[PDB]
Amino acid sequence: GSTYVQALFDFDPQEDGELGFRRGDFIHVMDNSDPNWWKGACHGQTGMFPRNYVTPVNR
Repeated sequence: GSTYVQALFDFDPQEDGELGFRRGDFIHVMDNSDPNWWKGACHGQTGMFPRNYVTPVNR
C-alpha cells in the first residue's frame, strides 16, 4: 500500500534496535504502534522512531 513519510529531521538512535535516518529519509511506516512513536523501516533496518520526526508524503 502506502505508509511512507519524509524524515522531518535527523533521528539518531537512542534505543537498542531503534531506527536511524536523516531528514528527507523516507521512513517506511510498517506498523503505527504508538501515537508519537511508530515502527518502520529505512536503512535496510527496522525499528521505532518518533512519529513527529517524519511527515506524510501522500497528502
